[PDB]
Formats: sequence, C-alpha cells, structure tokens
Amino acid sequence: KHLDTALVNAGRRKKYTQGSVNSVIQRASSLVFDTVEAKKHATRNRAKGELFYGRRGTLTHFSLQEAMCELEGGAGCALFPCGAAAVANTILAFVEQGDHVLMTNTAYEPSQDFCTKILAKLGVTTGWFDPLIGADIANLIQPNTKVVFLESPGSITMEVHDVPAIVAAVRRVAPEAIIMIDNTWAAGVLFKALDFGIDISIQAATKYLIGHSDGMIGTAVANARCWEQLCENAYLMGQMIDADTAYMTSRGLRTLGVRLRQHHESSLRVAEWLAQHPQVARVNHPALPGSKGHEFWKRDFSGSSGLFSFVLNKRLTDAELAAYLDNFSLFSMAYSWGGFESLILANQPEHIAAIRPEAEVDFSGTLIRLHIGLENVDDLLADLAAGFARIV
Amino acid sequence: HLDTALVNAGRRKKYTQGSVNSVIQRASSLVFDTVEAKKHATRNRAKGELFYGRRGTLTHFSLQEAMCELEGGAGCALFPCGAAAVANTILAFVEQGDHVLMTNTAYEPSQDFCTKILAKLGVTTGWFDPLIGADIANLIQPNTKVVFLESPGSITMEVHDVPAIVAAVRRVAPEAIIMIDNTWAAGVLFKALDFGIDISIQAATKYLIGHSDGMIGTAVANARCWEQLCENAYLMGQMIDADTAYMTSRGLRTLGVRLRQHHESSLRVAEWLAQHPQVARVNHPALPGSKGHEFWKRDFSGSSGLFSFVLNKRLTDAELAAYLDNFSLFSMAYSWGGFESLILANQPEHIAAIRPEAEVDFSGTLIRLHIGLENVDDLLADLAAGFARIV
Amino acid sequence: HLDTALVNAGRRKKYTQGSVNSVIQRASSLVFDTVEAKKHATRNRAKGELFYGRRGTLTHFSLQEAMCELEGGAGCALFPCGAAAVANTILAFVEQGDHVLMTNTAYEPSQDFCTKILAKLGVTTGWFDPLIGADIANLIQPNTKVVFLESPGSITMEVHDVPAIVAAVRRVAPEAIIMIDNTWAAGVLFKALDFGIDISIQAATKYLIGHSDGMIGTAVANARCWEQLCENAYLMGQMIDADTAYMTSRGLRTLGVRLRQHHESSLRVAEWLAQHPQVARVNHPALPGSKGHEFWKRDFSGSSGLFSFVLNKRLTDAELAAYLDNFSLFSMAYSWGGFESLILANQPEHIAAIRPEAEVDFSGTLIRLHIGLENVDDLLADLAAGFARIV
Amino acid sequence: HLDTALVNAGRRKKYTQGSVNSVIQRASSLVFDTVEAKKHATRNRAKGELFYGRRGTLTHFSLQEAMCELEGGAGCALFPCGAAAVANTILAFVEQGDHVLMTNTAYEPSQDFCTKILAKLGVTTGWFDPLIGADIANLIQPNTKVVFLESPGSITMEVHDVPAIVAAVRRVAPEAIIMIDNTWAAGVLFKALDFGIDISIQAATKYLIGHSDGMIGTAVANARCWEQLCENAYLMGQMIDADTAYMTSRGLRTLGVRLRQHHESSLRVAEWLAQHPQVARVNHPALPGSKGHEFWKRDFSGSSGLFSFVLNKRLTDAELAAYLDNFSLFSMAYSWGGFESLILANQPEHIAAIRPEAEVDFSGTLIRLHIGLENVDDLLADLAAGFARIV
Ligand SMILES: *Cc1c(COP(=O)(O)O)cnc(C)c1O
Ligand SMILES: *Cc1c(COP(=O)(O)O)cnc(C)c1O
Ligand SMILES: *Cc1c(COP(=O)(O)O)cnc(C)c1O
Ligand SMILES: *Cc1c(COP(=O)(O)O)cnc(C)c1O
Ligand SMILES: [Mg+2]
Ligand SMILES: [Mg+2]
Ligand SMILES: [Mg+2]
Ligand SMILES: [Mg+2]
Repeated sequence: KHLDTALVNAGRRKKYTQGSVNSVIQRASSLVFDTVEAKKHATRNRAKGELFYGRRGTLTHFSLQEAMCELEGGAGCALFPCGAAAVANTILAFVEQGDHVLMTNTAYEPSQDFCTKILAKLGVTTGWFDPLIGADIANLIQPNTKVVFLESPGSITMEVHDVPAIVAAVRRVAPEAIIMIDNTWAAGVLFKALDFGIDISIQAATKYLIGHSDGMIGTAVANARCWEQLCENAYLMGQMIDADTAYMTSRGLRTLGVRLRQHHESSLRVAEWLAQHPQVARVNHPALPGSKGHEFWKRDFSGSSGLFSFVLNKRLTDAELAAYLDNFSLFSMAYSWGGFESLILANQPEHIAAIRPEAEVDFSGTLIRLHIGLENVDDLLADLAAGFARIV
Repeated sequence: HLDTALVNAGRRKKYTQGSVNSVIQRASSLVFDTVEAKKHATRNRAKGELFYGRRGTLTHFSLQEAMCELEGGAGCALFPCGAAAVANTILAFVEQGDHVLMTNTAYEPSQDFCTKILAKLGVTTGWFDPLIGADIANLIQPNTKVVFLESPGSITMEVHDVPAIVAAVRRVAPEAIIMIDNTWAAGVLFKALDFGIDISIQAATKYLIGHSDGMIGTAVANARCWEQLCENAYLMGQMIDADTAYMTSRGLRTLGVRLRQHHESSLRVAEWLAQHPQVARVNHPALPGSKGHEFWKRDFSGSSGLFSFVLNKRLTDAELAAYLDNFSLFSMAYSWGGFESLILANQPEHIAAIRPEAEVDFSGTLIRLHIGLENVDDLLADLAAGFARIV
Repeated sequence: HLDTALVNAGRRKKYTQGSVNSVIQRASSLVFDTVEAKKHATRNRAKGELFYGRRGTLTHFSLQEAMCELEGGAGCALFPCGAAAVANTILAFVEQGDHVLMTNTAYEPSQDFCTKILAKLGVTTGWFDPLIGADIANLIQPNTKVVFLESPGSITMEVHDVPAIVAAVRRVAPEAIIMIDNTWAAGVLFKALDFGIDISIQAATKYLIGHSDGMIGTAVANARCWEQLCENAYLMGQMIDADTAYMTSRGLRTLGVRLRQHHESSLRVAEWLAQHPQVARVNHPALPGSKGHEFWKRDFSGSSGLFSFVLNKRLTDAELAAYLDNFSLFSMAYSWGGFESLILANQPEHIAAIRPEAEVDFSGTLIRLHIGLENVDDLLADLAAGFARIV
Repeated sequence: HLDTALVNAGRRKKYTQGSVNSVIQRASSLVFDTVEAKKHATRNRAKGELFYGRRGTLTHFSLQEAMCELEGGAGCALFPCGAAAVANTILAFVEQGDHVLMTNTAYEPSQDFCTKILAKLGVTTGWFDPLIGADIANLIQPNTKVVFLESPGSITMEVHDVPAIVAAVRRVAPEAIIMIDNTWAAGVLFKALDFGIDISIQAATKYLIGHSDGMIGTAVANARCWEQLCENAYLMGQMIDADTAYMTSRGLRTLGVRLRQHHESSLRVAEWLAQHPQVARVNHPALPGSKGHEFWKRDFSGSSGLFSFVLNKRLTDAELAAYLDNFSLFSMAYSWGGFESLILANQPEHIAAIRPEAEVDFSGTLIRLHIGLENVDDLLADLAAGFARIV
C-alpha cells in the first residue's frame, strides 16, 4: 500500500526542494567553499551527498539518487548520459584483464556490442546463455567469471528469466560474482531486482522513468557490497548526467505508477487480440499466458509495462514491409520506447539470429515489436487491423 | 576574423529556422515516415541525419558543425564532461598491450584514468617532462599508441613545444595518435589540429560554457582518426543532452569578448605578482620568463585567465585559512573559465604526487587563480589584502 | 477518443521535425531573408508565421493548435499565469461605462481584478449566485458586456446550470461575451464552447502542466471573439515563454490518465468523508447530493481531484495548527492540479468575505483537498489521523 | 566597480546554495510546514518570503535584488516582455479621467497601448518633442498623472534633457509619476532613478538577456511608487517564469564586457558613416552632432550598440531589395541587444506615422543598425558592399 506514495515522494526532502514541490535545479560545475574547513568537509563527503564539484553532482542529482535508492532498495545510484553508457560503464567498473563475463544472449544489442567490440580487446572475454537456462547456468560459470549479466524480459523477443534459479545457481558456484540486470522494461519498480539477490539494477531511464521520449539518461542502483566500486570507477570515466535531465527523471517518477498501469492494461488487451488473430503466429508478451517465462513474470513481477512483440504468420517481402509499416496512422516507426506514443518496428528472423550469439531463432515469420502508449486502445487496434489488411 | 566566425559558427537555416539560435530538439525516439527514410537515416546515422537521440538531434548537429569549423576538424564527439572526453577518447584508441605516453603535467583525473583504469586492462602509461621537446623520440616504445599532450600543463602552466614534439613523434611512429587537452585555449587560442595533432579535447565546461553552470566535453578529430573516435565513443554510450549543447553553442557567441578580458586582466595580475616581495615565481604562459612562454608567444593567438604563482613561504594550515577564508571577491572552488574569479592552494608535495617520475622545483605554497570578469583593480586590492594576512 | 487526441494534439511535422515532441524555439528576433519575406511575415504575424518572439515561435504555435483542437476554439491566447489570462481576457472586452456580471464564487484574484482594477477604469461589476440559472436574465443591464462563469466555483465547488444561464443571457443580451474559468475541468471534462460560452479560460498551471512546476494561462475563444481577444491581449504584451509552452504541450500527453486517477481517488476519499461523524458536508461535484451535482452528471464527462468538505466544528487557531501542521502526506500550499495531494483551510467568515453580496450556509471550518497520485489508503490514513487530533 | 557589481549582484548564499549562480526553483505551489509559517509568508508575500509562485521563487528574488542594486531602486517588478512591462506599469498608476504625457519618440507598441487601450478606459494621452526640455511645463495639465520618457528615442535616437524635464515636472506637478523606457542603456548606462525619475522600465529581452533567446520586462521603482506598482501589476497577473529570470541574472554577468564592445564597434561604424558621401545624417547618441549628444555625454556612462542613419536619397522599392536582400553579416530582424548585427529600413513617412502630432525632418531612407559582436572591419565591409549596390 505504498508504491504509488513512494513514487510521489521519493527524493523530495526540504534540503532539495527548498519549499517547492519538486527539487530545485542547481546547474553547476564550480561549487563554492566558504572556508578551508568547509572544503575539507566537502572533500571527505564528496561521494556522500555534500556539495563538492559538479561532476559529483548538485542538489538536483542528490535528490534523484535518493529517490532511485529508495525505489530500488539500493545503497547508491550512479547516473550516466544514457542507458547504453550505464550498461557499458557498470560492466567495465567490475572487470579487469583475465576476467570473464556471462551475458544472456537476449541482451540489448548495444550491450552485446560493448562486450564484443570494447571488452574483448581489453582482455575481458564474454560467454552467452539461453534466457531460460535457469539453474543450468552453473555449468557455464568459470573460475574467472566475474560478472553475470541478466535482462528480463529479453530485448525484442521478451523472454523472462527464472531469476531465483539463476541467482541461487550463481551463489552456489561463484558467490562473489557481480550479478547485474538491465531492468528497463520493469522501470526498476515492477521487478525488485535487488530483493532477489541481484547486485546491481541498471536502467535506461530514457524509457519509462522519463516517460515522454524527450530526455536520455542511465541509472545503476547497487547494493552495499558493490556501491563503492561502481561509484568510483564510473567517476574515473567521467560519467554523469546534467542537472536538468536529473530533474526531469525525478519528475517522471511521479506519474510512473499511473502510466505503467495504462501501459499494462492496453498492451495486454492488444496482445490478447493478436493471440487470437489468424495472421499472427506467436505473441511475446510476459503478461500473456503461454509466453516464454510467463510463469516467472506472474510469480516475480508486480505488473507489466507496454513493450512486447509478435511474430507474423509469414515472412514479409520488402514490398510488403513497406506497405505494412509506411501506412500506419497512429503507430510511429522509431527506436526507443517507454513514452506516451505507440511505436512499431520490424525485424526479419535472420536479423534477430545475428544478435543471438551462438544461438538460432525458433521462428520464421517477420517479428513486429510494439510499444503501446497512452492512446485509446480501440484506436490502436483499428490501426493494427488496417495494417493486417495491407499484407493479407 | 575569429569574432565573426564565433558569432556565426553552426548557425545555418536548417538548425535556426528563423530564430537567431538553433532550435532545442529534445529527443530519444526520432520518427521515420517510411522504410526508405529509415534506411537513409541509418546510412547517415553519424553524418547529421536524424536517426536516434543517442546519435544526436538538430541541436547537437549545430554544435558539432561549429566545433569542427572553429577547430578545423572532420568530426566532433560530445561527452557528459571533460573528464569523460579524455577517458573515452583515450580508451577509444587503445587495447591490451598498448602503451600511452602522457605529459606528467596532465590533469590529475586524466592521470588517474590511466593508472587506475587502463593499467588493470593491460594498457601501460609512461611519462614525459612538458619541456622535453624533440627528445620525446627516445621515450616512444614499440607499443606506444597514444601520445597525450596538455599545453599549458594543469596547475603549473608549462607550455609544450608542440611542433618539436609532433615532428619527433612523426619521425619514429608516424601512425601514433597524438591528443591534446586544449581546454585552457578554449580550442581557439591554439589551433591544435593545424599543428599535426590528431585530436583536440576540451572540457567545454570551462570557457565555452563560460558561466560555471554546465558540464560537457568535446573531442575534435582529424579525418584519419574520426571514425574510430566516433564509433568507439558511441559504443560507450557517450553523449550530451540537447540543452547543454545549445548552451555551449550560445557560449561561443561571447567567447571572443570574454577571452580578451580574461587575457588583459590576468596578465596585469601576473605582472604585479611577478614583482611582489612575497611571490617566488609566477606561472603564466603570457608572462615573459614563464616556462615555455616563447612557445606560447609563437604558437598561440592569445591567453585565457587561468594561471598560478608560488609563494615565498609554505603556508601553515592556520595561514592557509587566514589567507583563503577572508577573500572578498575570489572564491574557493574547482573548475574555472567562468565570469567569477577563483582561488585554490596546493602544497608542493601535493603537486609532486601528481608529477609522476619527476620532482617539483619549488618549496612554497602554490596558488592557482582564475581571473574572471570583475574589475581588475578590485581583484588586485583583494590579493593585496590577502598578502597582508600571511606576512 | 480523448486519449488519442491528447497524445497527438498539436503534433504536426512542421513543429516536431522528427521528434515526438515539438522543438523548443527560444527567440525574440525572428529573421527575414528578404524584403518580400518580411512583408509576408507581417501580414501573418497573428496567423502562425514567424514574425516576432512576442507573437510566438513554433513551440507556441504547436500548443495553440493543440488547445484549439481540444477545446474546439478558433484561437488560443497565452499568458504568464491563470490570473493574467482572466484579467486580460476580461479587459480585452470592456471599456469605460461597461458592466461585468460575475459569479460570487469566482476565484478571489478574479474578483479583486474587477473591484480594484476595473472599478477605477469606469467598469462596474455585479454578482450572482452560482445556482441562479435562468434567473440571471433579471440581472443583465443594458451595458452588461461580460458574463463571467466559474463551474465548479472556487473552494466551495458549486456547479452552474450553464445551459440555463447561456440561454437566459442570449435571450436578453445576445451579443454579450460569456466567459468561463474552466480550470477544474482542465478544459476537457467540460466542453464550454459547445455550450455557447464564448471564451474558455484556464490556469494551465494546474492540470495541464500537472506537476506544480510551471505557470501559464490560456484562453480559447470562438470565431466571433478571437480577433478582439488576440489583439487586445497583444497590446498588453501578454505571452508565455517557449519552454513553458513546451511543458504545457507535454502535460497534455498524460492528462487523460492523470485525470482518471484524480477522479477515482478523490471520489473514494469523498465517499469516506461523507460517512464520517466529524464531517458536516462534502462538496464534490461527482458525489451525489453536492450542490449542482445533477448539472455535473449531465454536462461533464468526468471529474478532477479538487474538492472540499466542512468540519462539524469551526477549528480554533490552536486546533487548526494541531490539524494542519501534522499531516504526513498532504502538504499545505496554494494551487492544485499536480501529482501531490494538498490541503488548505478556510474559516467560514473568510469565505463569506469573498462571497460578495452573499452569506455562507455553513459554520464549520472548510477544508479544500487536492487528491494527487498517492495511494488512497495512505491518504485516508493521513486524514483519519487528522480527525483524531481534533476529535 | 560596475564589472564587479555585475558579477556579484543578487548572488547570495540563500539563492545560490553553493553554486555560482542562483538555483532554478520552478514552482506554483510553495509549501508551508505549519500554519504559523503560512501566516508569516502571507504577511510577507510581497517582501521576499516564499508564498506562491505568482509572487516569485528564490530565482525571481535573486534577480529582483540584482536589478534593485544595479538601478538603485526599492523594488523590481517582472513581466513576460518589455511591452507588458510598459503597458502594465502605466496602467498601474492611472484611472479614468487621468492624462498621460508621452514622448512622441516612444516605442510604437507603447504608443498603441495608450491610443488603443488607455483611451477606451477614459485615460487620455498627450505628446511632446523629445528635445522639449524645460518647456514641457506648458503641456502638463491638472489631470496629468504620468510623464513617459524614452531616452534615446526609438529608431531616431534623440536623447532627452532629463534633468531639465524632471525639474520642470516637479515644479508644476510634484506628485506626477515619471517613467522612462531605459532599455537602450540596459538600465546601467543611465541611472534613471538617480535623476529623479520614479520608475525605470526595461525590455530585459534586449541587452540583459543578450542572446536574442528570451523575453522579459522589468520595472524598477523608487520607494514612493513601489507598493502601487507591485500590487497593481500583481492584480493583472504579471510575472516571468523562473528559467527566464535565471537567464536574465546570467546575462548580467557579461553585460559589462558586452556593452563595451557594442559601444566601441557601433561608434566606429557611426564615425565612418558620418563622413561617408552617401549618408545624410547619423543618429548615434555617442556621436558629436547627434540630437541630444551633449546630454548623453553629460548624463550617461557609456553607449550600447543600437543607432540609425539617414541615406542621402530615398531608396526606391527595387533599390531597397538590392540593398537589404544581399547583406552577408547583417540580418533583417526586429529587436536588438544580442550578439548579432541587424539592419532594418524605414521610409520617412513610416516614421512620421508613429510621430504623433509631429512631422519628420529628413527625406532619405532611414537605416537602423544594431552592431553586435562580430569583427567591426567585417561589418564595415558588409556596409560598404551595401553602399556599392545603391550608388
Ligand atoms: C533503449 C535500451 C537501452 C539503451 O538506452 P539509451 O538511453 O537509449 O542509451 C538499454 N537497455 C535497454 C533494455 C533498452 O531498451
Ligand atoms: C576541468 C578540467 C577537465 C575536466 O573537465 P570537467 O568538465 O570538469 O570534467 C579536463 N581537462 C582540464 C585541463 C581541466 O581543467
Ligand atoms: C489557481 C487559479 C487561478 C490562477 O492561476 P495561476 O496560474 O496561479 O495564476 C485561476 N483560476 C482558478 C480557478 C484557480 O484555481
Ligand atoms: C523591443 C522594445 C520593447 C519591447 O520589448 P519586448 O520584450 O520585445 O516586448 C520596449 N522598449 C523598447 C525601447 C524596445 O526596443
Ligand atoms: Mg546467432
Ligand atoms: Mg613526482
Ligand atoms: Mg459576503
Ligand atoms: Mg506624425
């Protein structure tokens, strides 16, 4: 009986708000020390919420960091220019040459590319696992495995991990490993990752936290064991976010509850319609019974967001792809998601297989990924129905 | 002239659309009307076509065009701050087994990135005296990949002989990546890429923003190194928000009038300090006798407002408090490049600890000043009152 | 299809230019490429062509198009806040010797504009009971130029019978300008222009912005009244900054989902208060039995989250402090329409003083609540704890 | 010490909270922790205690303090733009039956406010020649309540003899409200309140913002007039958004270095125009021979960069296009006070139409220039090429 109240109030303390409802926006590089003693005090608390230097943050950042720590149950929150920077720099913060990373083969493609194109040449190897491996992940853990990287639901194809089984297996074989999750789909709040034994919860706050498709920012909330190393190594890479975007992220939290409930209701309705449609082969929605890992979503999540995908009954030709995608009236073609607008994107099976390392896909039709926004669901259904008629 | 270029750089109709300044386009998602439009945007995702917010919007493109014009580069990568620009530009060009050769006067966070991040990834770092000049050739190893310059040096303000260093590097390792932290010159008082440096890095936070209220890093690369810088910085998710990019473009418009005042005022202060009976030496690139001044005179078109001086005595903590706590106009803070004057102190052992494989040549307390836009006679009176407190 | 319209209103390519939201164009000067371009912009300076910052930029045009679509008007004037919109919209249609007829439940600053500004300029003001309905015809004078409505009324929440009032006004004074402060409905829960009202005024500060961090007023006029409103507001220099206009457009996108929560939660709180032994009366338009509820049910498509209730006793200043000072979730502040729940107390004599020529019909302290987006159980517990402190 | 005052004005710890610049506090609702705190805020709602966003936040308070310090006033009211500041400051001091006496060189929208808004409200307007000096006494009527000055005049740049005007007004109507549009001087090059003027009004849009990307009006009043200005502007809902207030404070920090460049460059251009064979007259307050130059020299501490000149001939329509359409650096746009140079043309009869009860004394085409921060030799070359197109 608290999440909605926590979202409205998280990070909103008088020291940050100074009498307004929202935190003040403190734009600053230089932060002034009135005395040498004040400078000494600030230096000793430069990572503990005392004004020291803009790269460590201002009151606006401290307010957002407190909100993220409260909502995701962590000991600290690092901020980044975008989600991709959060993933790359959080992984980097915990590896050194000779280490091994174990990542789900459904990870967001830029996350994979960071591992294969940056980490590889820096002496860090990456292995892969099927998202439904569950307890069998233990057999893949090597003596030098330092990081296990989860993403539930997976990117595009939406497979849900059995996180309890994975975490228990990792803690049995490699108790000191750093378990991370890209928790963007859950907005960090529909899946309480740190309560499951995960060490760090990473978000592209760009998506649901910002909620309006007009700001970019990454967050990483770490437990007490991992916070200091994440904080100091992210700082050595100069990672931070501007004060105004931090303000807009805090601001987005306030409507996250009401927004996510609509995204859940509308997207599940669309998925249930698609699941009965003669032109659809498969619907990948975590909240839909029968979807991959749905039993884990039902057990471990408190709700759903609005992003999912479905497979058409056929592989669209280039001409059919253009006829389908070019003539939507409400859905817009774009990258990213999590805003008020509904989006659509297409992928051929071989496009997905190319970003499923050491694995193949199990479908042959064209995959359509939908983000269901805040439009009237009957209008969205009519848009999709017209699209079906263009490719029949 | 530079003042005209600063006023107009990056201001094209496609960005400004009737206003004086570029529009502010806040976006993650960028919409493709057709599959063909998406294909075109993908092909030009790094060439100023709208593709995805992490690659930029019209606002970023305008700033990038301004920076390329002003610094004479093929591309400009953007970062959340100067420290991110340095760390990720170096990282973009190294791999396990490589070697980085860096001036021992590099900004401390730049050194810390090398010794704490690169070292654990199998990338080693070596050091050189800022005045080493042509003799840097003897320090280039078979695996040296990056040569990192910073002229003037951090805090102590030594000016490199860049033509001598570059010629020496190109004689031994013509393919090496030469980088410079060009923040003190705001990228315009020293045309790094015209000297054969490959990448000019800036904490745009300082003079480009110019008001101490935004943080952003830039890296302008020549044609040979741009694609690797662009794509590897992108793989690390590096970008800046649209509003800060707008404020950086906006800062350019007054950069000329601001720098001229910083130069005039700071040189007056340095000249007075150079004759002062409590001052051992003044480190100001524009002051005759300062280390590398002849190279500043030859290679720079002007000066900014940041410099340092060494006191005759080592202040005690009690004297440091009496001195610094009671200034009326100078403020204690990190960073610089704004309209306000700032002051910071370092003891010699503090500087020695960030001069790897080298010794300091002074024993008194080192004071770093940023000279802002206040009336210079008011600033001189503030400094004179300070001297009276540490007699 | 209100949710769809809210998501798309004002979003045309010329404004969004590839992003989901409009670009932010900050500008005073707007540049003309040729003499012919200057002529064209001058003729269309009030018709959505870039002429001068005071007339607006692309960002303002986007919001104005959205507001005209959502409220079904011919034009939308923008103002620095709701009070500026009310004051200047009334002023735009009066001259010396005119008469204004205003509901006695009007927002107090709206009353004060009439009694302190209009009065000294030769414009008189008369008052009517919010439930007068068709009997307003007897109050219309030959010089009555404006009839000003506010439904539900400020604080006490009485709902007008707008159809009866409009029909009566048109019978007697067909040319009179009928205005309404439609802030409680966010302009969308009550379609004022469809009822024959001429101008719908909003403190967009409230639900359109929706986060308590921006101030802006809007006034949407029908075709008959738009040109006069537009030009007379412009002569008073009324405008809003581009960034606030952007944030207002942005607020529209979540307005439907927000209002539905405000409706559900506030009605649940009202139903609990209506059975509470320490409550004398609940003033919620959506609650059966409230003053004008039958008119809300018939004429509105929903409810927002602002309402009030009367305590069984008039709290003393000591009891008022014990009550208000110790709420954990409700905050004491002016304004409303945000994500946070707010509480504000008015003693009955305070209300009577801002009910011109009328008395109040209650004797307990009046508590006005804005129900935000918090968990209702927590809000009820906060209210329950308050009751325990004054029982 | 103006540069030092500009850097530090309004920058107190209560507003800056550790940063160099004031915090940006966006707010409508301002929370009261207790009933006692609310009573204190209510009592001091116009005295810098947080009460309600329409009265201001910390950001507004900081700007107001800076403006009061820089212009030597008791209070500073904020408006959405300069036109709103003029219209509402006049309206704040008149009532039906009053008379306004305004210079016939007043900014045209200021005149249109008087003839189109004030007139229908029973307030009349008279006019005087800007060089009338002591002879203004003969135009003061028993009901003259406001005397409105603008020095230099709009477009034609005539400088008032303010001491002679004020002395005459105080002899005849000591209680009259003397106002001045002090935008050209940016409120700092002419200390209006020190001359006995009651209210100094500014389009802060111009030089205070300094970058053509924000609109805001200010009015600084002496102690005698502050309360009436403050409360009556508030009844009209006049305010500015927090972010623009921040950007205005920020513009102050470079105002000194900018104005000195605008002065130096614009006077160089004026001196060149004054000796040019294609120029009939140059209207620049700092140029000897210009109308009222002796008053500028005596009463101002410097110049900005806006002025005008008259061509030797009346350009035809074709010549106007050839002249204005082909400039490379000067842009055609309204407003001024930014970093870019601007050019606009007016035929004599256009000016005569906005010179009430007066004619113009020139027959050539009038060119108004704003001289920005570009290199002045580049600007001179642009103007020279323009002369060659019409010779
Ligand atoms: C979008 C996405 C990212 C990248 O976020 P950006 O802010 O766009 O860099 C990371 N993880 C997931 C799951 C994403 O969908
Ligand atoms: C300040 C500084 C940096 C770091 O810039 P930030 O924007 O504060 O991260 C980099 N290089 C130099 C020379 C600096 O002085
Ligand atoms: C708040 C309020 C206003 C004034 O709005 P502001 O934006 O604060 O000026 C006007 N009308 C009503 C009904 C209000 O509640
Ligand atoms: C531009 C101008 C104004 C009006 O200022 P805005 O902010 O554009 O409304 C007022 N006075 C003078 C002298 C001006 O030039
Ligand atoms: Mg594969
Ligand atoms: Mg050493
Ligand atoms: Mg009464
Ligand atoms: Mg005339």
